[PDB]
Amino acid sequence: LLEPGSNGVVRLLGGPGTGKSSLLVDTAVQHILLTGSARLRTAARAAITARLLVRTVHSYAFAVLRLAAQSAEQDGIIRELLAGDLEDGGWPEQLWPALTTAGFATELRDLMARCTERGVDPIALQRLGRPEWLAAGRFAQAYEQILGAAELVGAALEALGADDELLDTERNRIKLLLVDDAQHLDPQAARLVRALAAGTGLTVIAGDPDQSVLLRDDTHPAITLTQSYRCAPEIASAITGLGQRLPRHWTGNPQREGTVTVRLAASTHAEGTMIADALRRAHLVDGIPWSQMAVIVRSVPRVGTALARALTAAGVPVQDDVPVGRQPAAAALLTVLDVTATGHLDADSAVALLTGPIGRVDPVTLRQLRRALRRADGSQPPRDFGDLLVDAIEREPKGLSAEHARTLRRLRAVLTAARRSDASGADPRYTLWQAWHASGLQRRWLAASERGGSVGAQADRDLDAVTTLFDVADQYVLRGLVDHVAVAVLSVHGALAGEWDFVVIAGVQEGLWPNMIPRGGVLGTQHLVDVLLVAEERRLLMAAMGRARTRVMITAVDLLPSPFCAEISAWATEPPLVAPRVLAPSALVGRLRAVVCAPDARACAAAQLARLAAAGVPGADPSQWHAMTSLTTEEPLWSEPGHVVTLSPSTLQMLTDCPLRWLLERHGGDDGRDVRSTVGSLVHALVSEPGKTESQLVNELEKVWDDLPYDAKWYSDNELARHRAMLETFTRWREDTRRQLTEVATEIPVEGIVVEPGVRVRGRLDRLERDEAGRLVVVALKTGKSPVTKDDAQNHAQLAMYQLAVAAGLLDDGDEPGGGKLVYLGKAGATEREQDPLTPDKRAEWLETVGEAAAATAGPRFVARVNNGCANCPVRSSCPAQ
Amino acid sequence: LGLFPPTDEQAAVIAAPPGPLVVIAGAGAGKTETMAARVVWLVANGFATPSQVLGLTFTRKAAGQLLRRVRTRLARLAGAGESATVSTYHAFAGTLLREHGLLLPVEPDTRLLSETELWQLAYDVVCAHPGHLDTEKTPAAVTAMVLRLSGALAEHLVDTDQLRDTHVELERLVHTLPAGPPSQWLLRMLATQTERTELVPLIDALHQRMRAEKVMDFGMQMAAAARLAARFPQVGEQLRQRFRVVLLDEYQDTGHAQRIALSSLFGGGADDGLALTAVGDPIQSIYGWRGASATNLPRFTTDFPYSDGTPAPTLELRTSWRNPPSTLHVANAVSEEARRRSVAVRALRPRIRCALLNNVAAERDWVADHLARAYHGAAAVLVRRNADAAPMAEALTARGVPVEVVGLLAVPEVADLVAMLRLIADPTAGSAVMRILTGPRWRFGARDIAALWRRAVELDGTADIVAQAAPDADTACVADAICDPGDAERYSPAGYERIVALGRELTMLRAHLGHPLPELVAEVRRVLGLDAEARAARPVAAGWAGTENLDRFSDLVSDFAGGASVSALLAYLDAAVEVENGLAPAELTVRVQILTVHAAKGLEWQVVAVPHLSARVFPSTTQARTWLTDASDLPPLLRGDRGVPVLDTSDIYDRKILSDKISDHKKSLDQRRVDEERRLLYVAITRAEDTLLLSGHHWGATESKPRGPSEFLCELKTILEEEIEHWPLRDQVVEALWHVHRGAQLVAAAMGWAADVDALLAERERP
DNA sequence: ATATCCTCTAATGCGCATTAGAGGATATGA
Ligand SMILES: Nc1ncnc2c1ncn2[C@@H]1O[C@H](COP(=O)(O)OP(=O)(O)NP(=O)(O)O)[C@@H](O)[C@H]1O
Ligand SMILES: Nc1ncnc2c1ncn2[C@@H]1O[C@H](COP(=O)(O)OP(=O)(O)NP(=O)(O)O)[C@@H](O)[C@H]1O
Ligand code: SF4
Repeated sequence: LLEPGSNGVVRLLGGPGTGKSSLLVDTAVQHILLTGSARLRTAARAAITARLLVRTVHSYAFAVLRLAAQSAEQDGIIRELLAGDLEDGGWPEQLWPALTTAGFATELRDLMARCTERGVDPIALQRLGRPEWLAAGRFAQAYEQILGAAELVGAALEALGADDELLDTERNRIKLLLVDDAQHLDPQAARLVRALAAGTGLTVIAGDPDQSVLLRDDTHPAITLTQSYRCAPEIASAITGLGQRLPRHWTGNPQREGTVTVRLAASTHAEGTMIADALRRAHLVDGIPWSQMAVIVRSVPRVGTALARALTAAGVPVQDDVPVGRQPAAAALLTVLDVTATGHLDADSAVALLTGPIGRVDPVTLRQLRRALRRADGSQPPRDFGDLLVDAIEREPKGLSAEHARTLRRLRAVLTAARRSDASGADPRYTLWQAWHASGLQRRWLAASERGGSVGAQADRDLDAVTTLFDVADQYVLRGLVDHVAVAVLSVHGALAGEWDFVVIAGVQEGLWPNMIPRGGVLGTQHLVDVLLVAEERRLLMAAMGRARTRVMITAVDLLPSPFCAEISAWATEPPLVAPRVLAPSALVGRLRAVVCAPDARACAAAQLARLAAAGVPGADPSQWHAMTSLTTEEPLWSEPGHVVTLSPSTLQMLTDCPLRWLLERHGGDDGRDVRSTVGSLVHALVSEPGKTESQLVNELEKVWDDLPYDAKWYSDNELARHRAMLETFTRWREDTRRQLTEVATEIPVEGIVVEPGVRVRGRLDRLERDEAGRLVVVALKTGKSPVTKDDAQNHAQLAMYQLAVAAGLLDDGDEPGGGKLVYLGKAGATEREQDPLTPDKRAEWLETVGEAAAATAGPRFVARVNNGCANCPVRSSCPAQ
Repeated sequence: LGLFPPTDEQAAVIAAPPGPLVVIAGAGAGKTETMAARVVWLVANGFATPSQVLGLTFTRKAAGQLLRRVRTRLARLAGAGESATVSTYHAFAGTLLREHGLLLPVEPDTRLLSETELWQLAYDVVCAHPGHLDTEKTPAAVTAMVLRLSGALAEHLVDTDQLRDTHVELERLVHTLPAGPPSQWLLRMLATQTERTELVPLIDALHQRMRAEKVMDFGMQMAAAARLAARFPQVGEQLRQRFRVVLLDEYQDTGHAQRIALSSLFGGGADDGLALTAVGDPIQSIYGWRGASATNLPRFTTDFPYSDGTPAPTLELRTSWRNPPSTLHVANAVSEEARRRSVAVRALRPRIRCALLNNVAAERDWVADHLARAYHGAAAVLVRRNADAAPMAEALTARGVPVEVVGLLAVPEVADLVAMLRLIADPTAGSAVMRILTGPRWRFGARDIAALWRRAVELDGTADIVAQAAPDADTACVADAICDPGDAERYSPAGYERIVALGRELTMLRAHLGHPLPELVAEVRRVLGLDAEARAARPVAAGWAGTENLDRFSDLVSDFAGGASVSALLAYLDAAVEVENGLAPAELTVRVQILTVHAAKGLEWQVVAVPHLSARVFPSTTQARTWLTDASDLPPLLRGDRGVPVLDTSDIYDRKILSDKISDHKKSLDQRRVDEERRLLYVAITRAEDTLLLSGHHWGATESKPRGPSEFLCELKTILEEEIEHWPLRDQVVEALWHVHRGAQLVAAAMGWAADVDALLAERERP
């Protein structure tokens, strides 16, 4: 039936992988076509050339349409039509609110497309009337009066049958018709093929009716095939066992030995781990190469996104998303182009260049560059870093430059090339390429992509993005240019052109694979499709299983195993795993260490760890364990005899509370300075002035309040109105007590010695005043809102150190104990908490407390007592007492 | 069919004719047991196809267990003589929105926001508000009010319009009315009422921004679904055709937005052929502040009618199954006050150790001893405050009982990944350096920390003060002394090599900052010792699982960047810490349970103890505020289900009368919360199956004066007496001072795991 | 060398507003 001398229509039927394409190519060669996919046609042409018109259905339709002459655009068109068809007053009067939405356009486009596929005229749709379909048909008929890839076959067929001479000429020009794909062909393509196969030669319609021209119901002789050539007998047995439930007999290759297995997890992580375990063991132990395994899942976004991430961590390669503009590497040149178009360097457009790939500096190098630049322009108020950056780029600062000169020189070269090349040539030929050549970002990745799997990956992706940007710029022909801009896990539908020794069918849960998710809508598209399913998904499972020839691994979790799993288990060749083993080199070391350091097999594990450590394998040697490290110093902070330590009065209530808090709050360990701190310091500075009136203080505060890092600019006015009242209440307090005390000094520096380890008090007294008795009270203005209690303010460590200094000289006065005061600006007047003067009895106790506190900062091994202030300290993650 | 013999009372519910049905009587009378056994009676006998069954439960665990029970019963019945659809309420609302999202104009592609992302969006909207708030609060403190008002509104379907006339008609009673004998206190209430209408524009702009970004919330999905159900009768007439039997479990705690969405599709008086069953009791309704619906048990007999005005039938089904006597007497006497307040139940008929210790330590010892003597010689504890859960394990672990207690970012293996990622991003976070410098890796001593700080400071009017606090101000951090250690004479010789190594490692890692976000956190974890030391710290009995949460963190990071790692993923994590209290513990595989009372609804255990029953802790009278003290409280005049009495405000002619009305209104609203607490105690008691433990303490932990036991203990003591005869706080302060070694010797002396090791060696040594 | 807070409650001095201190800053689906 397949000879050079032959006529009529013949077909070969049945069998997945049997060799339909091989038979077709053999018949084509012996007698001296169609493929159905732009990638499959390349393979067919390669096979034909190796043995010695490879087109597709849509390509053939386009070719015949072109001979007869002798997707965002359609979405935009329908969106514009919908936007126009809302001001005018035939929708069912309930779809008006949804017309402007972007979800209605896609549904309408899909309905139009499926109407086009089955060969339906707009008048035919208007004959179905359900006014939604009538309105859709009217919309379609209006759209026609206003081509795409969905109606190409229909348009080509419509152009045929009228000339009555082109069809005969084309038929006479074809001697062999080899469709090679008839199981899934649109009815328009089917009738086009039938018309093209009226008389010639031939006209092989092979296809595969088991998995949904025509095959099931037709005349002409048919050929039956039964030997699979690409499936083990066990796999075929499982497939047929599933098939004996469907509303079909074929044997596999006896020369193959196969295995179909079903696995169940206890969690999603367990499934994602045993899949990688099986893949790793298959690649390493069995020895099959990569690209022969594949993971098949119902939907990549639903499951495959997490599966790929959990699988690449185990060392199994994945062959594998963002726009061109959104890529920082491509946007690096876009920023340069924008700067060239504007002609002036901005402030926030320089940090991006200093941080992006053109010139790369880590944040610490940013701090070093900022410090080295601010050392040139020694203004008392430091200038903003962005302001100095542009000046440094333009004019070279001679004050200091050691290693930052190279980066600025490179940026100079790039900018001075781009800004001059645009004053002549066009954008794509003089802006992007000149900038790329001027930048050194071509000789680095070229010698850097060779080595390193981490830096090399970024280099490759960045180079691909740069090439794509260059291609887009070429297709765009300066302001307008900137304005314009391995194991492969894949879906079931993409799992139809693979050999795939090992196939892992992932995500076969009862909630997703038999899709109980309804497929209804507002337009009733599915009702139109059906008028004009478990058994449906079983065919998909069958097709996915049939791609594997050696091993099938059906993975699910127990999130519940579908009845398909129970059905498969009947023809398979244990409690669900909860701790699945891996072959990862970083998991063997972990398990071996966990078993060695446990409260027989220990010698074996130690031998394995020794053999691992003898060849690298980080984490194996005993010296590389974290628990085996040693303290760096273990020596006291100070040890010389006669040493004197300095205690500021503000950090004495913190040393008597938690010495570790003192050690780590100073010496770095405070994660920053809040705005409240600088506002309080500013108010203290304003109050400290001795010769300014209230209006002057308020004006000074208002003139500098603008430069404060307040988000919520409705709050930067509430704070100003509150601190104006703070200044006002300070002034009222000062005027209220003028007749009872009298100031002697303000912000007076306290410094001296109180014990001979010696203790050296140092501090800045906010306000020092004197009474009618000649004493010296001490005042510490505070801008907080919640005052301390009296029984606590009488034990305040800050004041009790200040009036401790005034005893035994120090502040150069009568050296009387005085008293103690604590004024809370903010919360009849400012609330004042008092403290009695240091009596000789209590002075000894306070000296003892100071001495005991000064001895807790001596050596290593600081104490960490739990306080009521543990909720506010930054050193909590490193605190043993938690 | 191989299970329980259904009781006579349960028989009527099991084989009731098609139509609406109510089941009552509460605490073990077989409610969920007559759900799968009623599905099978409506499947095997006939009247339905098991693809037409819909069941709804509050928590997803209950949905899963009901699905498993139903499928098992159906499979067993398949051998004697197409699967159901079981989902939670909110999941069904999401499905309904996806199917018919274009009728009511909401895009079906709408994303759903978490708590952290919602807080971030609300914070940005609040901080980007051009105007004058005239409030004494702060941003991130009025965001916690906007996010609560916008939840209450969407829960009661108020749409922000009626909120603008709340203070009016009420401020006139304090100004126009004459005194009978300002009060300086009603003005605080008025300043509170004038806050809802002040912050209405904020919750309007927030909704506008959420609409403009095609995202919504958990609390807006139900509102949208309910509006769709009420406005359009064409959706119910299709679901009623698809589904013929509908089961509503735990109907006592369903909210107002879920009450008019389940009464418009099913049982609006439309179809009498739809077998609709609702179960639940009016006594275990404990939430009151989340669903905020104390109704829906009485509003069922007139809410799902017979399509002819006949009220739907309610079946008593009274029998105590999961409660042994002498623990049911306490349950039925502690909630005997509900004979007037919430009358919908009569009683249920049938088929203990109390202690009062003088301090918390003694009570902890007593409960631990009682739970250990039943373990060493041969269960759960219900703590109302979860902050109390962790404390009571040290007095119990010392007894030797295995301890199980039930923050992703506080795990010691993940907190070292958030740091060293904060140290990489901004070298000004000093709290992320003390965690690295003093961790098990490179244990720096105190002297070397001091030397590093000295090098850091060596590296370093009224306008110069404000010149600081800028985003580009220099603050003399400690992270730029590691990269310029200076001369190696100020540090110890063993502490300079580590500093140089840290500098080189950070320099290598910071260059990988332009790489995609998910490929950076997976590289830091490669450089650090994680994924190897995480497994080495796990007992052999666990198996191979050591990187569960350390991998779920990476999955969450990849989900977030579906990203900048500096502006985002570090503000995001700090927002999640304060908002979500750690993202998600990454639950174990799975001693005595620890869980809270609110998480112990509809379950059962053998030995259950409610440990802490003193005053102010279990009744929780603290931190409760009515609608006239805080803004975000939705006055009852415009709230659904109005229990929650409304003050008449139309019978007052003097200020004294208004003050009395306000005072008694506050007292009534407080008694409401007291009744809710009593319902909580009733829920806690009935989960016994066996002996029960009740305890209370005199002296707490941080009190100047002792607190007595609560009223619950003072009532239970009377109940048991008509009990173990167990009837200057403290100044002790805990302080901490700042196998592996034995097993390392075997490894040191050394120089089916053999196959794996040789295969890995072959793989590594094959270029 | 420099400060955590909002809120409800109890004493109190010239019945009601002002000041001070104690205790908690819950429970939480999808
Ligand atoms: N005579 C033959 N000798 C050797 N190998 C053969 C022979 N015929 C077919 N094959 C092999 O069988 C396979 C042909 O599969 P194929 O032609 O793709 O079947 P199929 O119908 O396309 N199944 P599908 O991939 O789902 O479309 C190839 O691996 C061929 O090498
Ligand atoms: N006919 C029966 N025979 C024996 N035990 C039963 C019977 N019916 C119910 N039970 C048991 O009584 C208890 C009732 O619990 P369950 O059936 O889960 O409903 P429930 O606990 O009452 N739900 P809820 O009332 O909301 O707390 C379970 O332990 C059942 O196993
Ligand atoms: S949490 Fe408490 S014990 Fe730990 S460092 Fe901070 S203050 Fe000290």
